[PDB]
Amino acid sequence: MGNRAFKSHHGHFLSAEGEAVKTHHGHHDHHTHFHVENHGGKVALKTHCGKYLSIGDHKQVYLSHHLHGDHSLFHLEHHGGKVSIKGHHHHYISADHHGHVSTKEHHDHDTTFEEIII
Repeated sequence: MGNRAFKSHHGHFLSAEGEAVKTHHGHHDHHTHFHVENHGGKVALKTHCGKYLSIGDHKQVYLSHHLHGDHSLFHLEHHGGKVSIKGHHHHYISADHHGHVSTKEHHDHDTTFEEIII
């Protein structure tokens, strides 16, 4: 149940923007927020009209259309106070100061975020 963004530490949260994914605080404007919603045995990441978190390979990360499965639709779960998102190959999503957003096989904080709502 979410209609805003995911905090990846420090104070920035994955958000969408123009034709690409970015990380912002909260702030101005809008319109490229992000919605969590369930899908059968897992959960989906969906921006407002046609787009679901998607991962390519080689640390390349983007967003695809509607579909069923994992990789695109995801399995994401809470963590005490934080969150963790996971898709294919046993990787979780990552957001690292140094290498922006990608995914990692490990799982501790670097691949664990907050949940921000409205």
